[PDB]
Amino acid sequence: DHLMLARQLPLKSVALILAGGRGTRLKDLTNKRAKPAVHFGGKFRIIDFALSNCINSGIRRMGVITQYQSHTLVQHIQRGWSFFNEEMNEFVDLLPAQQRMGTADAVTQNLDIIRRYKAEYVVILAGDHIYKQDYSRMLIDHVEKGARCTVACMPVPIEEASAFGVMAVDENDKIIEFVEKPANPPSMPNDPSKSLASMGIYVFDADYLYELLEEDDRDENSSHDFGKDLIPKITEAGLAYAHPFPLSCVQSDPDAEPYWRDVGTLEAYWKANLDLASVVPELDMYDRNWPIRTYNESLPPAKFVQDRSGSHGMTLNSLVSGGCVISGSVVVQSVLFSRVRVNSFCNIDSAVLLPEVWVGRSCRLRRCVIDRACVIPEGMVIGENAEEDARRFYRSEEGIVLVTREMLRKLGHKQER
Amino acid sequence: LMLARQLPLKSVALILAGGRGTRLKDLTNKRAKPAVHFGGKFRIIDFALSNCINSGIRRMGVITQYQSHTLVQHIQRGWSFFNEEMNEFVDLLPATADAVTQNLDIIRRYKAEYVVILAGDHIYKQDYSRMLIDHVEKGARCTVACMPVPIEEASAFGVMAVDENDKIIEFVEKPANPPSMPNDPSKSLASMGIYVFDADYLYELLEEDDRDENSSHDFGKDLIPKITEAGLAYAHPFPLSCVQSDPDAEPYWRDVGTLEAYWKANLDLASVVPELDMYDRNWPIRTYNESLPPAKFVQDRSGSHGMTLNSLVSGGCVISGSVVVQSVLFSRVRVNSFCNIDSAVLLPEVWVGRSCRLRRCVIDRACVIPEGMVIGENAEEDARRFYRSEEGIVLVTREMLRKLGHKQE
Amino acid sequence: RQLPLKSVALILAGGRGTRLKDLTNKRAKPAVHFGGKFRIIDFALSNCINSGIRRMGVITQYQSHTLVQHIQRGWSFFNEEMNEFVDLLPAQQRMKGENWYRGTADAVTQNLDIIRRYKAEYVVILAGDHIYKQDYSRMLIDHVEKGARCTVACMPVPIEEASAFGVMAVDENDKIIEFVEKPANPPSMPNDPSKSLASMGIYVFDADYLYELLEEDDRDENSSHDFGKDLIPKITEAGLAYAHPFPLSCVQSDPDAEPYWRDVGTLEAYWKANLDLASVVPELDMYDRNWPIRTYNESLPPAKFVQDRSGSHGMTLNSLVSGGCVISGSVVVQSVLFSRVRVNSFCNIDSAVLLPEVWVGRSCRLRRCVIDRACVIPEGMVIGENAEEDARRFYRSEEGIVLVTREMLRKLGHKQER
Amino acid sequence: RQLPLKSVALILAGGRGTRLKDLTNKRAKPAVHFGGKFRIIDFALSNCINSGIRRMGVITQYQSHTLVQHIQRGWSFFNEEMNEFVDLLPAGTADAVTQNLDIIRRYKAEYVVILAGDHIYKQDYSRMLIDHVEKGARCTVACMPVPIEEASAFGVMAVDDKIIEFVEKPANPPSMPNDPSKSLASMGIYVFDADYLYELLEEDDRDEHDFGKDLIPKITEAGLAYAHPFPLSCVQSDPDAEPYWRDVGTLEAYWKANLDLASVVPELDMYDRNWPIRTYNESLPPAKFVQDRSGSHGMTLNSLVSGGCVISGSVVVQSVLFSRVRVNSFCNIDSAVLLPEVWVGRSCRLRRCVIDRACVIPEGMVIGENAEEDARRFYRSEEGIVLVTREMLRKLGHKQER
Ligand SMILES: O=P(O)(O)OC[C@H]1O[C@](O)(COP(=O)(O)O)[C@@H](O)[C@@H]1O
Repeated sequence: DHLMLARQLPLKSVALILAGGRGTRLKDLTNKRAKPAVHFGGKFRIIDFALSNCINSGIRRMGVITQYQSHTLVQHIQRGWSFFNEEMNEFVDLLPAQQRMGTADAVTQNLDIIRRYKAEYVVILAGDHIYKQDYSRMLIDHVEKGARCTVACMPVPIEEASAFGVMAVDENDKIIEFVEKPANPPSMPNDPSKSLASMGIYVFDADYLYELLEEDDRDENSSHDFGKDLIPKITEAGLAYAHPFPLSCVQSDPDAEPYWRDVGTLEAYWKANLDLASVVPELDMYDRNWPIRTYNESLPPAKFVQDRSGSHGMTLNSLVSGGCVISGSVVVQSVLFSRVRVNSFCNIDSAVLLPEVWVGRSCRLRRCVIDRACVIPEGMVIGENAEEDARRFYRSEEGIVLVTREMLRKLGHKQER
Repeated sequence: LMLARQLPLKSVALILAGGRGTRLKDLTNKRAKPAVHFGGKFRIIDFALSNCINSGIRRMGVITQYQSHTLVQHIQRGWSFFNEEMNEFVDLLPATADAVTQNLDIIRRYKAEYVVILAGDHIYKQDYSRMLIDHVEKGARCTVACMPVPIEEASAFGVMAVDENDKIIEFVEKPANPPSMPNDPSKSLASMGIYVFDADYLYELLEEDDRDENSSHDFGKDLIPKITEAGLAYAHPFPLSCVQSDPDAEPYWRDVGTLEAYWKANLDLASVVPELDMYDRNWPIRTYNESLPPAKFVQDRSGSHGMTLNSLVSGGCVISGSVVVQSVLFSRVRVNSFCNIDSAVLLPEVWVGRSCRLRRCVIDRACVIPEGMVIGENAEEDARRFYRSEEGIVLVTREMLRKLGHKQE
Repeated sequence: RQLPLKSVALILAGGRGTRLKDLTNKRAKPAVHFGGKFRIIDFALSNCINSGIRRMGVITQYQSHTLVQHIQRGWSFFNEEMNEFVDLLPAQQRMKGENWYRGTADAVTQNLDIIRRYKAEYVVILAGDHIYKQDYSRMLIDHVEKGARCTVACMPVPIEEASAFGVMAVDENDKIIEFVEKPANPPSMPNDPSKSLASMGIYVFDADYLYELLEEDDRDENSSHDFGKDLIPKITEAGLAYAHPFPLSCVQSDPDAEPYWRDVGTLEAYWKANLDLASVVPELDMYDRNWPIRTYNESLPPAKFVQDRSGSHGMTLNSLVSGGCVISGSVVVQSVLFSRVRVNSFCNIDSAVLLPEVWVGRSCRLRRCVIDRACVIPEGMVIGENAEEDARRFYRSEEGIVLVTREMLRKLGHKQER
Repeated sequence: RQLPLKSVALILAGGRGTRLKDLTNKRAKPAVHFGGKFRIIDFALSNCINSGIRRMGVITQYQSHTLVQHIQRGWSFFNEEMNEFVDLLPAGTADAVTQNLDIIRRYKAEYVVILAGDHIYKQDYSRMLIDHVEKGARCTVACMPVPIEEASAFGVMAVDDKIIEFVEKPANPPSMPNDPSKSLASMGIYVFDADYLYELLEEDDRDEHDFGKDLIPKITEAGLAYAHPFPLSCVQSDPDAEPYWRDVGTLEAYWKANLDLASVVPELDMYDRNWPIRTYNESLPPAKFVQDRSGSHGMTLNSLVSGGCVISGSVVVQSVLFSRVRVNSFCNIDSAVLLPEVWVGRSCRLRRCVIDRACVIPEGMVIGENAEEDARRFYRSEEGIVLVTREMLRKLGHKQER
């Protein structure tokens, strides 16, 4: 009755989505947004993936914990994720938390409300990552292994493993050693090029988690963080187990590598968006069997019109969302979000244009990210002069330019934000 | 303006959505005409419904008799967002005047003071609240929206002649020899199939019509002449309530009766300055919004780019290079490499094989065009394989292609 | 989990309910009011939701306006992009003869093109005119484990009532050996002569197998195109049909109790099933938060109890009073009052079912009756005390249960204008 | 009609409701239960819907979870593509609006309607909008005569229908010139020209912050403020009656307003289909009345019994029972307000009291008969109204879990 254990498991589970992430490494992109509220994929926000994974996994009871610049995130939840009939034991609960002087503390603050859920299993999720996963499969593995805490894990390049918690496991996926964000990451025994990293995705026995949080709240030596404090304590007790991500990762092509993006840097964010514009994207957004939902506005179809000279337009490996109006121009390796306006004689290459961007005539944009509702003045060139770009806007080490409404205003260009 | 707001609140809109739309040929064989796709992501009935919402009339009765499911499903998915305790609803009333008479018990329980009769198979923007005001101020029992139409096309409408101040003196339904307006012999004053009724008066009229005698049970053929003869019918000029961004332009209203007119009306939205404004936030048209992916443009098999000239590309589409000119592509349309698409309307889920050329045509839903097919260049070959109109517009359907040998599985 | 996800529920909601007399004159039986605030179809639909089956096709035929409107109001909250929906599937009355009506299977066959596009692996066939709680996910598991092509939910019923159902006989392996539809002399169970093993009209099908079966049945000129009369015997003869004991999946708080299932076939049974909820210990538990029954919820005011005209109290004994009701004193005993029921002063209401919006005039006495929706009872009327007078004015069942409708009251000269 | 379409309603729902004592412990005042199945904020929200204003911004600041949850479950049915929404805007009263000025500007509204979310009343805001435009005012303030002995709690004004003088919460309230027994009071309901309000808030933010204490006097001095008599827009079935408006400030007033709905002719009409009040509607079972342990019937006199309730015989008089309230056998309940999920043990007597949500009253407890004993165990107001809370009962040794 693995199908019975399957169904009965999400029904006794509650998902807690940590959506307080500041996303500091994203620079001005998160100055007035929480990282889970960051735009992605032309019409989505990052938090939509964790929420959609819960729905598709059979977990219809969700608690979204927020802490940093929460308005746009709350509004998004209100407009796209408030379709539930709570009498049927399904809901998306907004659980605000206050900054106190870690991730476990935000859950501890809302512990009274979470206890009233009367859940047997608690699924802890990071709401600022992009991935597809069937949490019901992880729940089964958690129960079959008899674990008190199950941590989703995945091999990552060792040069990037210092940003994660790194672990070493048993013959029966039991965690033996755990270190949080090591400067010198231990490598996997079968492969020195990779480290076994924690994905920030946990399954907990509910009663055990409550006791653990109560003890952690009373501990004066703790930073009240899941990775830095709780997971090592559970590992030392021998009650923590690991869950290989390929067991539950949802992907159309089974021969491909498991998709998971933390979207930590501006370059990684720019890279992840343009992946969807490529011929064969690593992330499949056309899968009807694991759909990602979001707030769907009644935008008009993407409109392509002749330029002022009556000439046509060209498009190469690009995404154009609804409500856009493009006058001829050249759009290459770019992702245009909703209601983006591109005027005549423009050249847009390897660019990410967030919703409501207005691009003036005769502009050239290369290897850049244009923030929401930016009004680009006629003739502006971006991505061709490294020194001039760094003066006017933010320019990353890799050469990716970020443009913001405040930046354009300081330059004297009028803008309606 | 106080009269304005309190007027739609005491009003109920009845939308006749049983239209067969036979003049659209195979396009309406498996759909009712109000369920016909339009504008890349809409159905025709969305305009009448949106006009009601934007006019303050939130109580609607949609009468459906023909090709019900796809229309009913559309209402379910996109027009079932109401809280009926707040006196707002869209009521599915399975069953022109007879269709209203059949549901007279349910309609009476609405307890409406005014009844707005609408045709659900026309494309237009109108503020019904303005027509309601004109109906009350004129003291009329029945008010008929009217508009001048070319006299050579007036035989398809109910033609009227008005008194000094917009009364109804003479009315004839679909005359073979249409009377010309006295102020202009070039155009006849035509009825738009849009009526405002005093509710109690309409109920009595329908009761009488049911009991006698040899009537066609039709609004235009039977009811309107009877009201005109009684002297209780008045006319409402459409420009008084027509909603349009440019006030200097002509009033927009399309009955979408023939394949050519349907093909023409869709491509208007792809032009630089469309006659129909679908970007007006002050009079929005709502519909069922799926979570389609952004329109995707990819290089063709040869790594070459694609070209687009005055075209609409809906969500979920994937276009590999190719040339798209003066065309409207509906949802989930797949266009493969080396294609040339010109002045074409491609309904949802159309799959266009490689190296195809489509010109001046309408491709029906989910058609699988085989590799290399050419349409719109050989008149005799087009007429053999598919339907070809007198004006040269080609309609392609999955059954036509199946009889042609290439399967659509 | 993966089992309900690959399933689609088809709810047959075209039931005439002729044995309910005027109660189904202007509505289909699945649209019949029940429990003070519900309609009968709400149970099958809620069972689907609670079982994890969020893809539903409601097949409607007879008097469907109020049923469709109910679906529109209370069961149109789905995000279809997430593979969840309640689909309205109208079906037309077709006849295989001069007086030969096509049956339940034909209604599904008519919508076979739409149902195929669901791309379901399993099809759950449900009757939308019965009142019960069942976890279909458990039945799906039993269907797969038994390797069956068709699984039929079954339950022992009193043999004197078994002529209304299909009656079966099974293996120790649980395969159906014999099946007879609506026998006038129902075969008794081997372990018990007082009971017959009855079919509950609830089936689980392998989707591809069902499609083939319906295609063949559509081309068969000797078939009445009915699940019970035609398909089930054919599957039984082929040896591909198995039985599912209802207690395996029946949802009930008290495990020591008997499985609850009511077909609500007659006026007396309908009256009886409603009053059960008013008793001290109802057989049907409507207070279970773990298997809730949802319906169209209107923002009714709380039930209002006011003094009568003489300023006296009101008295209530084992009764249900729904929202929007206003009761002026009076005595209400063993009764169920639906939404917006108005009971005026000096009334005595005993063992009565009052459907929504009923207006009871002053000094009325109602006993052992069912009052249809929006009836306006005139001042001083007495019902349920004079058998012959009751039968003259209204409908009176063999057991003495009276049914009152607005049309009956109008023929008597009592205005119903509201 | 075109006036509400260019309008956006901002509902101030941060009220702490201090004068309600433990009733607002762990609750915002707009989230306080009322009418058996409603919360106080439902009236302002329903008024907006029925007035044609379908764009609403709810500003919340104090103990906001239960209020936010209520908005999520009962007021999240909007299709925002059609320019209709209820937005949660976490944040003096003017500062809360100023903090969210960026989001509010993006609404692109022409008129802003400012509402207090902790009052109970029925009003057609569209009529006030018309009066605002016809008078050519920049700010319109809804006003109503109140008894002068209670006028110190309101902003008091005088008018020529243009503002003249204003004073926020005066200890010595000026009486109306035509009648010394009353004072013309502000109802905390304003209509603003949107662009003008934004400029005013910008200036106020830079001035080294309550609508009544700061902004309204400044607008009055400028001569740009006008008054709107409440009877012009108040919605009421009986036109001969007095305009209904309750601030529900004290425990006694809260207890009084609830019991009004239980009377034979309530001052507040909740049966008007033309101006309905919506709320979160759970699929509760019908109110259940069963025989008591002795097989005896139950008695009810002028009382409201909400869904999910189960009453075992007992006598319920002049009381309002909220959802899922259990009353066991042999109980006597008189002039009492029982909030949701209250469990009343057998043989209890409750009189002139308010029982907070989910209280578990132990068998035999008597409340409302001994003043000194009531004041020792619970809170007792000056008028003799008793408030019972789960914490109070647990301090006395009576277990509440459940
Ligand atoms: O009786 P029905 O078929 O349910 O319909 C309601 C009928 O009763 C009426 O109230 C008429 O009743 P009376 O004229 O006898 O008072 C109308 O609403 C309508 O004709």
